[PDB]
Amino acid sequence: MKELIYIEEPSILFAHGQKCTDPRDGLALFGPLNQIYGIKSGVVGTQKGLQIFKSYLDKIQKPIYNHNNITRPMFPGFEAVFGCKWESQNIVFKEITKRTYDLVTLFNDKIITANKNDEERVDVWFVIVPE
Amino acid sequence: RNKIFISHATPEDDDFTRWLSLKLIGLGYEVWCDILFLDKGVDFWSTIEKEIRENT
Amino acid sequence: AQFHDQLKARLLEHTIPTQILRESTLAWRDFKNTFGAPIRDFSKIEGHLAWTISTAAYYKAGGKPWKLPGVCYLGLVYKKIQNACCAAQMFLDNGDGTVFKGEVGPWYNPEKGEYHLKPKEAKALLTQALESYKEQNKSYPKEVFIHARTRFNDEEWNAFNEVTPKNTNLVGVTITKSKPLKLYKTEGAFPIMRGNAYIVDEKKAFLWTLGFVPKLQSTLSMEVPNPIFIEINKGEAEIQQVLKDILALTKLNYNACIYADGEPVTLRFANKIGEILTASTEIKTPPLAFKYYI
Amino acid sequence: CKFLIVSSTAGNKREGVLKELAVATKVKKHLQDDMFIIPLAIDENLSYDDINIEIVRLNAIDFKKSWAKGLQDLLDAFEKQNVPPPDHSKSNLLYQQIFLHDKQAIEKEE
DNA sequence: TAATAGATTAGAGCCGTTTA
Ligand SMILES: [Mg+2]
Repeated sequence: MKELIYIEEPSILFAHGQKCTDPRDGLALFGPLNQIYGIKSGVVGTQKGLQIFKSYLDKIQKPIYNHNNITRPMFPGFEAVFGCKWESQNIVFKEITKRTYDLVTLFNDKIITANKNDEERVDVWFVIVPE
Repeated sequence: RNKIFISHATPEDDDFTRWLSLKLIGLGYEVWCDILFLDKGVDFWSTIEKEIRENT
Repeated sequence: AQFHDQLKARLLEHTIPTQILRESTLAWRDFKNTFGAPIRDFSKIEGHLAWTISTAAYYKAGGKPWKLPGVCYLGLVYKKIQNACCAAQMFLDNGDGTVFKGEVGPWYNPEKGEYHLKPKEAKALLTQALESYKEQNKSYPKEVFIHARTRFNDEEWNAFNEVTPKNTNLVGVTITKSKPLKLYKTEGAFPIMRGNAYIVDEKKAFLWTLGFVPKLQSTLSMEVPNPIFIEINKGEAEIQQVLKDILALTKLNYNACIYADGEPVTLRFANKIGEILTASTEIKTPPLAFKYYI
Repeated sequence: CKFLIVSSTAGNKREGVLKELAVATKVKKHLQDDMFIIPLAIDENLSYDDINIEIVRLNAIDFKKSWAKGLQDLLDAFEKQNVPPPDHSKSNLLYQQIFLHDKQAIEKEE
């Protein structure tokens, strides 16, 4: 017979100095620490992949409910949680049309062309891989 | 009676109406726009009529 | 198999955050098994799914979703290629910021299976972490916390304690998973709640980083939890504080918006950056920040 | 001061919410303040038609898209309507009182 | 060099989404 001690769960901080244990609820309640003004999303993929990413990014604005809302908290919507704009109509899209090497190289050189040559700024590139 | 009214299509034509309204207040003229001054949680049509025939 | 890691490695030299999303992930309704439900059934998790992606995006766009003094958490992991040692680091700022940068520039041990760090390489890694702490918090750390998925030899530990400066205590911890102690619960139908730990010895113990959670009213891990065996094999420290630190390290998973992962985040992040680094050719002074690998 | 009514396809015709809404209309007539009842339209399926008889008259707030845009509409309307030092610590200490009461690590031996 | 073990350790894949 041996004792099982309990360690008090650490509190991950959030906005306004408020702390909580679940990152989801803490984000959906108080929000993240530093406020970026928006996410200049970049996309690399086929046109169908662009349609999929745009539809999903539109859905992110709306709230999506888990099948067990008390076990895993639902999503309020991106602007509701983070307070930064990530709309789907202001995306920097780059269309594409040893096999691993050249498959990687297509995205590599297109992304480098976009980051280096293109004028539009991108905060993060969302490579939408095919299937 | 001292006010300027702007009527427009609500879903489609917002950018021009908003721009014109804001320029008008910038010049000093009073404006009433259904997408700027029509307050939430009011009788929108009743207030529209009151503004049309009371201060316009 | 090696598309994602090689792509990130080839993006490393020009620092640009990137998130890789599968087409079957974002719109998962379309891709069916041709005989019924979709290949990837995400209905029960969709909203939570829309959580993690968003958080990941918000992390790679330069945002800090959630944070957690005088302690440097330096979790190192070996990668089989010759072997490469690569580490992840975290500190606490004077302005209460929790710097969670990496420790990159992998140190190559030529032995095929010796998951141990050579004396010179150990000195270089520890001094790199020390200079990172000095440039971050303007002063040397009061304590450095080294932890890994492996036990540590002797001569290397001489290297760590010889490269370290004065007023600096170092503790070495080993975290191992799937140690066959599958502790159930007698009363209910739900496993032992997360946060409970069995102290096997003053330097070794078990921790349940995953299991039933009261707030979620469910289990982080299905079936029965697999506790992590935490062994303070080298260095001196008290088991309760190290256990607290490990449970805190199980919170900083920015790769996902999940309650907590079953292993410390520091090792998993170091492992991912190591996989990306050894996926492709050697690059000098890699980005070292996890928005480029994770 | 204000009476916000959620306008989902289930929350616009239920007996209890209708009772609260009707009493809200009568008290609105009592204070003769037109800026009392505010419908928050949050249901995509429920159009601006088919909405309740009392609340069809009223200017709703568009929560159907971008819940944060609706929330910002709420704050700007409340400031415009002069609705009465914010401290999020109150909500921080209140969230786990009600929402997490069956869900906590209580002191019991097992 | 081969083998038989324990002890560590590392890689890969694979299904389910955590009992209300
Ligand atoms: Mg991820």
